[PDB]
Amino acid sequence: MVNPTVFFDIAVDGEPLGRVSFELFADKVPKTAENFRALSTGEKGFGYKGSCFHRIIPGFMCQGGDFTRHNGTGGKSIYGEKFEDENFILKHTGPGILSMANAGPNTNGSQFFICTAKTEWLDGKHVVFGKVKEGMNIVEAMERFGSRNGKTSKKITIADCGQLE
Amino acid sequence: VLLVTTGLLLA
Repeated sequence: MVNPTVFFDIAVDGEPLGRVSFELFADKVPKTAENFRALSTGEKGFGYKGSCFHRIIPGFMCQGGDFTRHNGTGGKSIYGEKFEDENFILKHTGPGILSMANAGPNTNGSQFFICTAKTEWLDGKHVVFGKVKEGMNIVEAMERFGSRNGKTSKKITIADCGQLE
Repeated sequence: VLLVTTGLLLA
C-alpha cells in the first residue's frame, strides 16, 4: 500500500495557473484523508471541482472547499453533514500543511486550508491530514490574490481535480 | 485573530 496523492489544477478567472499535488496521510487519519480524496475525485456525485478558494490571507493560509454555498458557510462530508475530529497526531509545522476548517469541536465537513506558514496556535483544534507534495510555487502565486481580511482580488478556482496515486 | 472557521468568523 501507499498514501493517496490528489491534485488540483488551479485557475485565476479561468486562466490556468498550475497543478498542486497533495499527499494524504491515510495511515494516521484514514477517515479524514478518505473524505478529502473522495471529494477530489467527485465519485459520490459532488465535490471540489469548480469551487473556489473564498478566503486567502497572505502569510497565513488559503481556504476553500465550500462547494455548496461558495462563501464559507457551506459544504459537507461524504459521511453525512459533519464528522468528528479523528485525532490530533499531526501539527501545523510549516507551509504546505493541509488542514480541516471547522466551526468548533467535531464539525468537519468539506472545507480545508493550506498553510503558507507555521500556525501552531491551531494545533489541537484543527485536524491536519496532508501536505503539498508538489506545486508549492502555485500556492504562493495564489496567496498574491488574497488580502488582509481574506477577500480575494480575482476568482481562484479548482478548474480540475482528481487522484494521481 | 487568525482563525479558519466555517460560518461565524472570529478575531
